[PDB]
Amino acid sequence: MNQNLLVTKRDGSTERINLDKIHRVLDWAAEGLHNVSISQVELRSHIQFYDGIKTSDIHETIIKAAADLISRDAPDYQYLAARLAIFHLRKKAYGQFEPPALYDHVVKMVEMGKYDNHLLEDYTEEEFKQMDTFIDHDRDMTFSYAAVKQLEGKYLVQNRVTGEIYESAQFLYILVAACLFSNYPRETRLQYVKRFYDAVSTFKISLPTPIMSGVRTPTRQFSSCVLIECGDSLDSINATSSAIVKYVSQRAGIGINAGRIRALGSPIRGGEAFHTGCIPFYKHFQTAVKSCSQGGVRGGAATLFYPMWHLEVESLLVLKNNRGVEGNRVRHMDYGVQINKLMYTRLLKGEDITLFSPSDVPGLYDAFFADQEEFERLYTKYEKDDSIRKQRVKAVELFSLMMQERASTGRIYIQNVDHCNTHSPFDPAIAPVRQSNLCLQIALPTKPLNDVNDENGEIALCTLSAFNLGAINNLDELEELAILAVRALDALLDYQDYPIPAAKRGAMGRRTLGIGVINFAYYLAKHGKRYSDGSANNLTHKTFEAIQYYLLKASNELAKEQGACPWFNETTYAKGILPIDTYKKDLDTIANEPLHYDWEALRESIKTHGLRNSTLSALMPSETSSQISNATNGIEPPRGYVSIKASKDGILRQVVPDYEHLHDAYELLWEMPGNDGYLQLVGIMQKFIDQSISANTNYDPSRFPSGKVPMQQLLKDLLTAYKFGVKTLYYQNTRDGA
Amino acid sequence: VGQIDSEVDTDDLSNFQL
Amino acid sequence: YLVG
Repeated sequence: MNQNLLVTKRDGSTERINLDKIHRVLDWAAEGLHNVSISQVELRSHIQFYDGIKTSDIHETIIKAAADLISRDAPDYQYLAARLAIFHLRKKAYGQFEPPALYDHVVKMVEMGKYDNHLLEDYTEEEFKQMDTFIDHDRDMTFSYAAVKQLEGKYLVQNRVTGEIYESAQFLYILVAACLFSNYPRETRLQYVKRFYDAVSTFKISLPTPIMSGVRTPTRQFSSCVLIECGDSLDSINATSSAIVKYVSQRAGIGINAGRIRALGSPIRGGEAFHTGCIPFYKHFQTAVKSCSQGGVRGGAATLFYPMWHLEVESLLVLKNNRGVEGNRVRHMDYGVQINKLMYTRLLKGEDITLFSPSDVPGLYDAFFADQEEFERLYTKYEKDDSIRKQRVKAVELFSLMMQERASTGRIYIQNVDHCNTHSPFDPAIAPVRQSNLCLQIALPTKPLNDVNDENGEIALCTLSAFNLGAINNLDELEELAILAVRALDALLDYQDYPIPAAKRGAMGRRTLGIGVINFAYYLAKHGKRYSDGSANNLTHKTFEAIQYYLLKASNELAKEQGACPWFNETTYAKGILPIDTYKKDLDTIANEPLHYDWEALRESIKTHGLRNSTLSALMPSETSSQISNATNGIEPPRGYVSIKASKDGILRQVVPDYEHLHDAYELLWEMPGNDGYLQLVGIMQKFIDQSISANTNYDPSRFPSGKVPMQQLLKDLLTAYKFGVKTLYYQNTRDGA
Repeated sequence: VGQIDSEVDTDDLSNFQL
Repeated sequence: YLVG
């Protein structure tokens, strides 16, 4: 009759229950939300309370309870859960809800070895006092549950043994800002810190996981993905392999070009035994890729590229097909088949495609990426020469084979190599694009290594970021954001460490960035457009012209200030060539939107002061980043309105943004009748994008007679992609509700 | 995953413009 | 500017 329920605290143990403290906290969290029942939450959680339960479990339970009510029809549960979680996480890090003063926090963290000591060297206590005035810890309340789960899961500084969380999102943002602009002149340094801080805490700019989890800590390893090109020599094979090992030990995604390795049967190049062909080496790269992963299979990913006409093409095309002899399969690596105009024309005219080992056709591989005229001339020339080892295949059989394997595994990608070079920032004769990265968005110059420390090699890197199309009000907010996006990334280039000499060379030489968007889908829904009808073509053209124009303007502004990238002379930009001058002509037939920007002024400003960065845009996919800002991923339409993630903490649900008002406005992935709509939008985006876009093809068997996708439809889509100048083609998804 | 019908028509393709 |  004093039947209490004793809560136990962090070794302060016993104490009576406080159901009113709890209600206040809930009540607080609910402030401003619609359709959430605090009683409902209390009911679900109080029933699992037991006599000596620790306070931490009360919080977990009330958090879970709130999160288990998230739904399409009560979407504010995400915020109620989020806020409870944020609250708990404050107490878990700081002992109170009120974050310590920035200076104090940073000092404490430097002594504990969690933050880089240079933070205190670079900024004065007065400077930290001021940054603290920029910080707004109430922005922690804008995250959705899924976001808090990601922050807590892989962004906030923590102890991964003990489980202790040491920081709050706002210190992350403020310090990422500080580190990235730490070398700025005292005159502008803190203005920049604040501007960026704002941008990233209000989700205008998104940043890669390695960056958000690390900049501010003592590491200097921030790579997401690297591109290595293998030469036809054991030395290069060795070096390529070494480089992969170093890079997967730092969690980097690998894009390997192994197209030049000579085919099986070719002559021994004085000691180098390539009698055995590519496969054996491919296997060797796969083991290198997986050298620092879990069983010898879990973690570590890579995509390997080779020309369609390589002599072992048919054996390469089925490397991930599970039904086959173990020695003739390299299953845990995706492939990128490289095609150009002539190959497709052979398909269209029902003619043959000649296979050839690169070793035997002098100048053919080079021409393949850099000059299509020349490629044609050497190709026909070598077809006729009977001295040259070769094989014929009917183009139809080859294309179907590749499309078949693309279809079943979903991981046989395409790269249109002519598009990559005729419509690129680089001069094909000096710095051609001959491969992509893991997720087929990056397109940059690479040179083969002769030894792991070869200083004349070149490895390209992923330097990324993104604009949230859902958090900007008008496209002119992109000028400010381009500034901050480009300036922070450019700083990062100098900040971080390079494991391999050839990777520093490419970064310092061309300072290449890949900035893209996220939240595209939601953006299209607020403007009442759709993917499949062609209704968003001019909007897309208006939006990607604004993204490209401002990125170039900010990079140009930056070159004026600090100088163009050392190798700016190898870009087409240097010769006064713009993305609007080399885009694929057929786009003119699917969008009339007129350029709204002074491209001619900028063309001259570029020719005269050059660019800080040789490439600025690239549209990547993005699950994590997107989730933190509650946004639809990169440019892809959502599968459905509520997406589900698994966890140790239960089921995490996240409702698409503003489902309340836009449910009928969204066009979910399987609602699109086919791919034409979307491929048109990717082509329009490709007009302005420096590198490439990770574009997917999607088929639903329900929509076809007998549930089988015709090879006709598959090829027609492939050609639709090539006709609107799509550079690459990534995943292919099959199914009708996920 | 992907179940396809491998029948292809070159005549149909023929007329396409790259 | 442009390097030199």
